[PDB]
Amino acid sequence: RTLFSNLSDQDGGAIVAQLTQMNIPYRFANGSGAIEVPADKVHELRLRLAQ
Amino acid sequence: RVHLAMPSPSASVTVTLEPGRALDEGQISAVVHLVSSAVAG
Repeated sequence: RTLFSNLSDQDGGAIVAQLTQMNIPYRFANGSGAIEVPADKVHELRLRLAQ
Repeated sequence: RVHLAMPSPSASVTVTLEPGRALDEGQISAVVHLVSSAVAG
């Protein structure tokens, strides 16, 4: 889901680290490596990003 | 990161809080009055 458009790779990697921490799969995007998660987890993922 | 102004004296502290927390208004006074009273005058 396009929660954010064209995130940088450092942000993607950091969210990957936090996702390894939590459990939610730390996926990538179309040739950009931007995390992608199930529909429900995007809320709590953006909450984690805010934290 | 604490910095002093020793010659009126002054101090500047750059604190990076732990992600997922935020000190209250009476909680910043902690470091403020600590670095202020750790410095003469």
